[PDB]
Amino acid sequence: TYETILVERDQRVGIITLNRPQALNALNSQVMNEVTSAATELDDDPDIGAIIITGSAKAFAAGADIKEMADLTFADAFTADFFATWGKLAAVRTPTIAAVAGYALGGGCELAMMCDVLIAADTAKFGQPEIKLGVLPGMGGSQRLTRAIGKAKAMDLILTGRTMDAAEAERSGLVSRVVPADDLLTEARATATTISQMSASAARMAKEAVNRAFESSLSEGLLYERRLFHSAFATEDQSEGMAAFIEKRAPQFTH
Amino acid sequence: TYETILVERDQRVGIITLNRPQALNALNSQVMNEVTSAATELDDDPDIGAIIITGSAKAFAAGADIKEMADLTFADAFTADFFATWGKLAAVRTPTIAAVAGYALGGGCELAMMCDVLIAADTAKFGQPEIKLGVLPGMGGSQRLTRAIGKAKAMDLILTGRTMDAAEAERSGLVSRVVPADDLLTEARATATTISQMSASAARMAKEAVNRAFESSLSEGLLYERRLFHSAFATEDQSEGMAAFIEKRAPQFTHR
Amino acid sequence: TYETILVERDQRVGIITLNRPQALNALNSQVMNEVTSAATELDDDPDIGAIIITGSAKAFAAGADIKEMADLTFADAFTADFFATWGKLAAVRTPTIAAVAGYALGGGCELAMMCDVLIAADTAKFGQPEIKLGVLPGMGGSQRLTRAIGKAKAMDLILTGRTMDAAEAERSGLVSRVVPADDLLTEARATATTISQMSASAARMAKEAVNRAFESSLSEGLLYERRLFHSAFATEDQSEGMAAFIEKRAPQFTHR
Amino acid sequence: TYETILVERDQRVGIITLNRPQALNALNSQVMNEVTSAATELDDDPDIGAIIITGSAKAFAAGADIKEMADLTFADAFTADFFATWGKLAAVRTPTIAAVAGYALGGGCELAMMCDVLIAADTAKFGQPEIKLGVLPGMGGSQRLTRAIGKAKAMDLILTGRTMDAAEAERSGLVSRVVPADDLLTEARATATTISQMSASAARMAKEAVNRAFESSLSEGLLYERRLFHSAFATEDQSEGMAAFIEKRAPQFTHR
Amino acid sequence: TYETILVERDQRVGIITLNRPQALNALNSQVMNEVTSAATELDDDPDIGAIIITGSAKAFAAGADIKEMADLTFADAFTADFFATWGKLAAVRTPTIAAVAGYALGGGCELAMMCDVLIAADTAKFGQPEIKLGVLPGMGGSQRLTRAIGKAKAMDLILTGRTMDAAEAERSGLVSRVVPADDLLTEARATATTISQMSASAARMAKEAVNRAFESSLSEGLLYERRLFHSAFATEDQSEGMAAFIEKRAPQFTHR
Amino acid sequence: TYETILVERDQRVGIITLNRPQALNALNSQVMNEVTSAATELDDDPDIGAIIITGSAKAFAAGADIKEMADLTFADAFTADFFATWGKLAAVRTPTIAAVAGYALGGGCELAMMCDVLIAADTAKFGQPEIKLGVLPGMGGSQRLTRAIGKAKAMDLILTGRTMDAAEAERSGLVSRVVPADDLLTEARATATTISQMSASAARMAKEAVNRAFESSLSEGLLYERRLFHSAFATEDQSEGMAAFIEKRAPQFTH
Ligand SMILES: [Ca+2]
Ligand SMILES: [Ca+2]
Ligand SMILES: [Ca+2]
Ligand SMILES: [Ca+2]
Ligand SMILES: [Ca+2]
Ligand SMILES: [Ca+2]
Repeated sequence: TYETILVERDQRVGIITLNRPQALNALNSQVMNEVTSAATELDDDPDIGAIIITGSAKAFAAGADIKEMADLTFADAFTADFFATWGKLAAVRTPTIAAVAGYALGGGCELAMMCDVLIAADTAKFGQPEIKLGVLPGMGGSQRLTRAIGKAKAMDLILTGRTMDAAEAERSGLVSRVVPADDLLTEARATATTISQMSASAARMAKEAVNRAFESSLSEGLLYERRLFHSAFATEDQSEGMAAFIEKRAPQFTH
Repeated sequence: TYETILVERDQRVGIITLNRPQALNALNSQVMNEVTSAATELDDDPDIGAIIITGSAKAFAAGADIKEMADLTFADAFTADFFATWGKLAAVRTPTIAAVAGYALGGGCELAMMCDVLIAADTAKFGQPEIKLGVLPGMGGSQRLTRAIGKAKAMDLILTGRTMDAAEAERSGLVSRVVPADDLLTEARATATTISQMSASAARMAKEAVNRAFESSLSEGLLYERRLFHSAFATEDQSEGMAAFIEKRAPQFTHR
Repeated sequence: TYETILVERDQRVGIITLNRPQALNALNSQVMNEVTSAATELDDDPDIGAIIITGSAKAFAAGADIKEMADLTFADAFTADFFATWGKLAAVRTPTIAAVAGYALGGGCELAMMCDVLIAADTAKFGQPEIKLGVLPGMGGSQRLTRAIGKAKAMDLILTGRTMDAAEAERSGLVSRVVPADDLLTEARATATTISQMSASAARMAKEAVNRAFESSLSEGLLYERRLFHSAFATEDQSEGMAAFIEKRAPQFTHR
Repeated sequence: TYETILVERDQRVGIITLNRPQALNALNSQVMNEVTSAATELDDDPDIGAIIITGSAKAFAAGADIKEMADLTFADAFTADFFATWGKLAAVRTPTIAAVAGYALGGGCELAMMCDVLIAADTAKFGQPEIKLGVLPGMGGSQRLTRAIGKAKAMDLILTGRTMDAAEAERSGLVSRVVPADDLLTEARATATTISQMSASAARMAKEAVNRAFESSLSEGLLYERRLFHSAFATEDQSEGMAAFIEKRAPQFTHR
Repeated sequence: TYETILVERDQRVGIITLNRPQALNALNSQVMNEVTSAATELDDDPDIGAIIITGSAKAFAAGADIKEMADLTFADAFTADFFATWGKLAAVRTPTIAAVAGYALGGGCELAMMCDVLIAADTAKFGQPEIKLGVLPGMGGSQRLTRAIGKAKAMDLILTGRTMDAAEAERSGLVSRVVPADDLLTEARATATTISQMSASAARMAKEAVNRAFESSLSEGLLYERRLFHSAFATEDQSEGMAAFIEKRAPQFTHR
Repeated sequence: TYETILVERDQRVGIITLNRPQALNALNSQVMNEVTSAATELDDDPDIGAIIITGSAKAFAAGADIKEMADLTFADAFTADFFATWGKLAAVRTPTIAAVAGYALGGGCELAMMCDVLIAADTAKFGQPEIKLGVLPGMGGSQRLTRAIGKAKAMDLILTGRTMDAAEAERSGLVSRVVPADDLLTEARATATTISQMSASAARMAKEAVNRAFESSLSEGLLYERRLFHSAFATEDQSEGMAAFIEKRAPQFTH
């Protein structure tokens, strides 16, 4: 029973769909709490190996509920640690896939960037326009956008509020793949299926290793990866993976 | 009255134009001192919300004055802290826009990369060729180029001295937008106007937050941004910006 | 005498060619030891200024031998520090160029990423497919890929095992330049020649500076580069390089 | 209802007392879940301004239960992320004080180090002896000990398993203050009272700033602190605190 | 002619003496501007090799002028970048020595910590008490105190406002040496003289290298130091220093 | 056959003793090469679990051979990467113990700081005096001294060249323990014996974890430690360690 989202399970794939169509899936505190609660529940479910987050064909998530912020003081925001709960999504250990159609603006752009894989429809429009409302990004946009697309384009988007289409996003580093709008959900599901049929521990360790690339020097990331790599050979799925390859068959991992 | 640059102010936009046409705007010590002095002055002017740096249609800046460096010893360079003063431009709090036409080579490329936004003419040509003079980049090119375009291309440019055209620069991460050469100054001024009409507080905070992305772990950058975002709720412009949006009217920012 | 590679010297260019056609140039512990040994020997040779690593037209390197990995436990892997020796290649001070044709998959992709410059044939195919075997990258793939092409694409490649063609690799940050397959070795030799004819001191310093971009804050990288730049003024090649420019002649470098 | 701890509230001070005398307050998964749950609940209570964690006169906490650790494999440890939940204690925003009497060994030493302030009885004994069981620190001991007392002493403690008495701990960086054993709880309550009667906003900001000192370069830490300091001028307690000082009266804080 | 400080030069030693005796040398905006201006001027003087900052026998500096802060909004503080100018003292390349007698509280403690060497009178009293005024440290105390004395003691000082005497400061990491109060200025001048008679290049490099220890990983700091050390071999003072040692004579440094 | 050092093995302890008594064990290129070669050989020997480095009662190592540096140009030093080979000592995976009596000055101070554990005789005198020779530390002193004893004291030592006695070094963070001069070698051997009788892999992992505390943020060090911790339970020695404790006997690790 969620009020702002829909959750479905199909095999080892969980799908969270934002469900505020009249508001173009704009994020509010309720969406934050529901999305993070569902994602965390899915993350702890051993029968789920990949999580998709998506919106509608018109909008993945177009901005935020401004009435919830308009009257905040610094003290209000600091005491609430406003938006901190979104960190629960980045903390999810299972691979997450943002399937982005139409508007992914402000908080919606930031939500997409929090996921590991980002599959965009050719209709995807990305932006961080809230400078127009007298504030800066507050859900990590200044950090993740910049790391994805570089300073020049991040500054342009964040200081002007201009939109970036799917093609620009794909050649700039923001998205994994662009697909036709009509195929977005099919393609996202296909990718989620592939990832969910990997070893759960291997896919988690791989994700963890990639995430280290933003948290330390290359020298420390290399050491971390190697130690993780060594540990993957303390697992049963590695031996099954190698058997399947030799026998030219599909692996049957126990996760 | 500067010797090597021209400075103009219109509304909330300041424009610094490199002006050594006899040398295709090659950078020297005087250009460094004047550009930084002018940018710092504009930064402290409350009636300026954006700063453009640009050169000519032939060259943003084509390298450096080599005679100023040819005879230097290590002691000379270390004592002078040669090039350190360019750090004053990075320290400017107001958003800066590089409008790059023609050659942006060596120091010129590094100057363009110091700015926040980079709008390039389709004529723009970028490079870091001073390996051919027996030195490496000294104005941050090895750091900013690599972060913008990745190791493989940065190494290629820096070790071979090859130029990169505007199309390659744009798909590689170095430039914000490419526009036709005839429209460069018009487009740059339009972008600067847009930025200068934003809340000065919000724009300063947004720029500062973006800059943190290169200075610490993602985890620390995220905390910094969130706290700066919380601070924004103590500003008049946060209240007015959101009120104006809710009330379907134009915001009247006061820059506080 | 090497069993798995060939080593050639042409003027100031060394070329290491992977030579296991029976295994599509799959890497193993022997290839690791031989490549790193050869590269280190070339690195210490004052008559070499650039090093090319390459495979065949069909494969740069298609992966790693499975046999070796299934054989050991964790305490054994930890005690052997399996794959750590590849770090010797990153420690090479002389510029390195990967000339990649055909498959560069898994360890092969990782090897190419260890080099400074990466020139790809239009036939090149990159990827990290070993997740399909329940096996993680152990040669820096999770680190260098992510830093080259960004999180979204790196997560996609590493979690799904999909390949990336040359055009995508070029527009994403992974490769320096794409050239026709028939021209790969010619183009790589030309690039290596160009780099090897630069000042050895300037090239080494430039490479070292670029590498700093992944190891510290931008602020520290800028300081490191500026100080290395200052040191360059103690070198003969700085003096000659700049004198030659001013006097309109070809520089005559001594690599000092 | 807790099984392994007691929780008390006295004005603005919360006190969590480890209560497993039969095991010298050895930590286990149940103690981890209960301590973190209690601390989080206290952290979210606006009527609490400081949190004390303490054990008995004989032991703060003598280690961790061996039973739980021998029970699992690696894939199980990784899937459970064994000990990760202790991170909730580090995430507490309200100031925390460890009042340590007697044994604080292994996980017990690590728990004390997670707190902001550490007041030690003269009877306190610290150490990381689990290397003797072939077991590594898993609660941050290799990180916090080293940062507190330096490499030489941390390597000594962690590799040999030797204990460190209160005097050595105080002169080495591990503890805030040493007091007589009979006075520990009185002194800890007095310190907690003092902290809890400060502005809740100022105390939280100060703690957060100090914590930054271990997460980034000094340059970034200085910037973070200065900006948090700037934000403090949006708080009522800054206004009242400074007004009270100027008017020579006791400040009357509202924790806003 | 400064208002809040006195400046004296003798041989290669400059001395800045805080001079607000009516306020026990409490820091205000004017002190910040004058101290930084004077230090920057001394830094650029080739006949100065060391800079002392000191106050009176009663107080190095006892806090700050609170009236200047009491009425500030966040916007006021952010726009002013309140306290940022103190960064100019950290940017001084010449070695700085704080000679601390009596109270060094709040900003005064932070000022002492900005210097390279800290010589304390046995009368010295350190603290960071502005939590009692509803704010946290704003001049780097949360960063430098914590790095000097460790988390437990820094948290204790900053959250309670308690003072730390010279003995505790010296065994905790905050001060270089403690001397009798009557000998403080004599000892500070002797230390400054010793430092000022070293090669100015070598002393600048040594200080810069030490400062890197707080800005990056150990691995990066080690590379930086080694490269700066290599650069030293381009200096006349390296040649003369080592020649003088080998030849059993006094070095004649030229500061290049 | 070494010219400047002596190497002995006793059970699982290797001992490297600097042997240039007429020069107060001053470091030169030969000592660097011999010490690093012996340490690396000992590190690869499965019958060695701890390595001691020591000098004489008068001097652990008093400075360096200045004639080897006096005539160097920047180009010479950069081309040689002068002193880089000392990095081989820090790269040793087995625990290293510096047993320091008398002078440990300049390079000798730096050599002591490169080791993991530092046991000092009460006669130990530490210093970094080479500012007097117109250079700064070149073997990591500016990095390791500062991290050990704090800025104020590191700056004092490095800018003035003053010496620091054993008592000051011990209360400042530089040394693990101070013992009487007559007991230095006995105490160092005792400590080395203790460490060498731990599980080889556990002692290596513990050392590795501690070393991370200087290479990244606390958040990243904590993650690294936990993953390492999890991996220690993929080893046989852990189970033996726990059996021995329960049975109140000495463990018999297989390393
Ligand atoms: Ca791109
Ligand atoms: Ca507000
Ligand atoms: Ca020169
Ligand atoms: Ca106020
Ligand atoms: Ca101490
Ligand atoms: Ca020389």
